[PDB]
Amino acid sequence: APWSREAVLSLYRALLRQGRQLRYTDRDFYFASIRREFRKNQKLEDAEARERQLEKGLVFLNGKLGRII
Amino acid sequence: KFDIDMMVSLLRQENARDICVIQVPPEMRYTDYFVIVSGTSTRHLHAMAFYVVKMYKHLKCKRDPHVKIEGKDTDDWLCVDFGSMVIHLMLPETREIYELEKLWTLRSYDD
Amino acid sequence: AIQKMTRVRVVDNSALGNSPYHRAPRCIHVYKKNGVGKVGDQILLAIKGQKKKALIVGHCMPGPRMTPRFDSNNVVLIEDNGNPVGTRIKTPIPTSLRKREGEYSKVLAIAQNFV
Amino acid sequence: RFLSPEFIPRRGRTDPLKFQIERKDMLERRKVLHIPEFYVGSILRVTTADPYASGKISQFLGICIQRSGRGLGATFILRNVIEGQGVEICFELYNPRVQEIQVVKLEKRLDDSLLYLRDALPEYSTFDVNMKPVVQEPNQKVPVNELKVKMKPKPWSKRWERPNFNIKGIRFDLCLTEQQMKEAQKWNQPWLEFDMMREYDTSKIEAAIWKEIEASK
Amino acid sequence: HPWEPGSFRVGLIALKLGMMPLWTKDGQKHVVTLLQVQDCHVLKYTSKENCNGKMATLSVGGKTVSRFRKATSILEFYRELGLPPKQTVKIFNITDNAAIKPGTPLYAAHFRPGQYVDVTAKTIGKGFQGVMKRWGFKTGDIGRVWPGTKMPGKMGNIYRTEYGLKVWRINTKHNIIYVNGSVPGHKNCLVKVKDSKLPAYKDLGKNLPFPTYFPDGDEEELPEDLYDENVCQPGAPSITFA
RNA sequence: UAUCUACUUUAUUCCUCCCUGUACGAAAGGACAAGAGAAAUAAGG
Ligand SMILES: [Mg+2]
Ligand SMILES: [Mg+2]
Repeated sequence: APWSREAVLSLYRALLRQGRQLRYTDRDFYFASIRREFRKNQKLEDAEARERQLEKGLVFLNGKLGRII
Repeated sequence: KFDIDMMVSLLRQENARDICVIQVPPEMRYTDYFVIVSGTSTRHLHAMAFYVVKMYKHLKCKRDPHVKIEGKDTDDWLCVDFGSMVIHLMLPETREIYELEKLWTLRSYDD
Repeated sequence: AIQKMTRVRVVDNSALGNSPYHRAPRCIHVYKKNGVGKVGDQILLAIKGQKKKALIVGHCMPGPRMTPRFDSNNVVLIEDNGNPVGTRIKTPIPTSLRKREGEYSKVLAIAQNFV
Repeated sequence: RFLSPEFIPRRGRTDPLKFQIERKDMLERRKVLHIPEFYVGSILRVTTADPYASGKISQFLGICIQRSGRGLGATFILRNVIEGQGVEICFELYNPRVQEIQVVKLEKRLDDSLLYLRDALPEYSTFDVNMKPVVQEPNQKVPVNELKVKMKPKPWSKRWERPNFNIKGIRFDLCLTEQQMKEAQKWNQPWLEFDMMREYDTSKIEAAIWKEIEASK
Repeated sequence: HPWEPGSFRVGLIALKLGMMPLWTKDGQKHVVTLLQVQDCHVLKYTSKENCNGKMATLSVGGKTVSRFRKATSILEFYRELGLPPKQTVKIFNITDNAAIKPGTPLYAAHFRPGQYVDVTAKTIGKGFQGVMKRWGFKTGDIGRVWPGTKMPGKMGNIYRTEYGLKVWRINTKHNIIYVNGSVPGHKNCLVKVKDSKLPAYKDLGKNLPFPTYFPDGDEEELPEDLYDENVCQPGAPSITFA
């Protein structure tokens, strides 16, 4: 129902690997905010919205629209 | 100088309750650094506002413009803009409803 | 120039704006000495029998040169204390809100785009 | 040869020395910044510094819909719709906070002023922001794009039907009645095309200006 | 003499060429009138004793005009003086320290950028106008209309002075002064350009050349065009606000 | 449908900011002045 299987957890762990490269901010509120972006959203959704939210996960990973420091 | 490092010094020296900044890329021509920070209450956010304008005003940068604290009368929100950066002192509930951390990372990719 | 009685195209994610209503939202008061509002002024506004403060984001009469000119009277709602009602603003917002004296920093955190 | 309209003065009883001075400053700006040939149909993208951002620049793309103004203070206003919203900006051509003016699609429309695009369908006014500059060949006249647009209903910005406007880029047949057309032919002024004292001949003006151009080189 | 604190110097008479924009380094337009100095000269010096005024006076005239169209007293005046006759002669109140010999050219670089200046000219005459255009509007026991009542009548064609106008740029070659904002009068009108009387600007005559500017002095000659510090010159790189 | 008299070119204010959150008070409180701004009106272009 998402774009694929491995891609979702790949982007997840990739955001965590940027989560340790985070430098200035409270990293646990950061990680809890990653949770609330992923826990309450990625449970019981239609297969189309899975695509769009993994695409905003893609863009949130890349950070050409800004990056958390 | 008064950099974002100095801002981290001012806010962790105040012990701000919650910190999350975004480096705004130069195309989206608002600012460079977008600080989102919460505190205890109106007294806390208010006092740390007067603290950071106190330290910027007292610190350096005479030729740079004096900076007005916005929303002194409202309770939950407070915001202060500089040359490079803009800080938003608010409440984490107010943060929950205005969801700014999503916006400045997802410019067209959110609600 | 957005005076009294002008029809107003509200740009918000607000409940008051995007709710359908039989009357178009129109201005009632302008908070200047002359009753003429420009980009970055506060007005009273009648939405659904509810008067409400509002902030003018771009109008249709031409201003200075390098600034933009819209094809409607785009207006963002605001509350009495000064924080806006809205959550997202879709239509582009001029950067000319930055220099003016007043509550503008709150609104510029909300814009999708900037013109 | 293409001489941009800002160099040709409007007639008037001002002194030619003042335009000597203005043209001197205009060419001294045209050393630094490259001002290209563009008409009133062409799609432009302009990079400007921002007085509100700290030395950040910006890009606006649209249609040049008017080339008004003469001299150093001359403008062009370009239009685009984005986010379901129409925006126009008056750009001063010699304001030193403009960095480049790239011509995406050099083309001439049927009219000299496309202000009627405010009342056309928004599809006739929308453009891609990241659209690529189409390549023109060096030695050729310009593509005169004709496109009789479609108009939104009757309460327009101005009565474009009236023959004082001389609008050519309208499919009037779709959006106007024959009775209202024949009503609009009341304000015709057929003599006005035929008087020889209203005709401002810019020919020797063009000569002295092209020796101003060559002498600045 | 050198400049003493409290002394006044000469003004000018200039054509109004027209207007043009001028952008400063902060990216703001300033509409600027050009004022060409055409054949300005000092015509007669009268001391305060012969004037019976409070101060000495210099008569200065501009824009050479036909000898075939003047009264013979005027032609005798200019004949003895040794000049072709000027169109207007304006009179400057002046201290003894600034008194150039009658018959000397005044140039554009008498003023320098940064200096503030007052300009007087006849306003554009609108002829007989009524109350709505002239004054901008529209007792019983008083059986008469007070003096100075606002009524229709001849509008314009009167001397008015715009006070405190910044000089932005002077062009030494063509003798142009580029002054801030608007000056009274139509194009090609003659204006009287003196240093400003505004008391915020009464002491900045330190750096101004005190009798007048003399190119004949040959000391450290001037460029094409003096600019004020804040003026974006043409030919400078396109300005960035970083 | 104007006969007579008379007549027909005699700079303020608000807000912001700073000084200063100093003076003053003892805490609460909290200046002036002068300065920069942005507005608005009037006056003159
Ligand atoms: Mg209209
Ligand atoms: Mg009486």
